[PDB]
Amino acid sequence: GMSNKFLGTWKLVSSENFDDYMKALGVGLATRKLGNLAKPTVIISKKGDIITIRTESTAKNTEISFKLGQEFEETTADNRKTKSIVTLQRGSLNQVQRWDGKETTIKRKLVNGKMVAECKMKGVVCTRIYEKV
Ligand SMILES: CCCCCCCCCCCCCCCC(=O)O
Ligand SMILES: [Cl-]
Repeated sequence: GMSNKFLGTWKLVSSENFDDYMKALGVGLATRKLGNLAKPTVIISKKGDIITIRTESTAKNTEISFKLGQEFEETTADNRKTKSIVTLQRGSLNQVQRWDGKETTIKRKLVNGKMVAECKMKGVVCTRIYEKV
């Protein structure tokens, strides 16, 4: 299952192309501003076979818990109600969210000790880099 090196508290240090990604998701302007300003903390933890990803920012927190490979209901930070599945592919922790026949992926991998998240909607790609605190 998931590498223990994912477990811990992660802080955003770099974001690329997040605004166009949020536009692809249908996010409104007020919320995009929040998203472009935020420098969230992402906390990855595991208990039994359940992984939890908790995101904290000044303006919004989110939290998901899941078993690898098992679909679950999710309410995203921009208030989409999705059905989501997290898988593991060659060390990459990959989240797919589906709603209304739409799909977006968030792939989280470790690179030189940093967590790199690739976000993709309709071919629009962003890259968000985190340092482990
Ligand atoms: C805490 C996020 C900031 C708040 C902005 C809310 C509107 C956009 C959120 C939708 C997708 C977020 C994907 C995050 C990927 C990551 O963990 O880097
Ligand atoms: Cl913040």
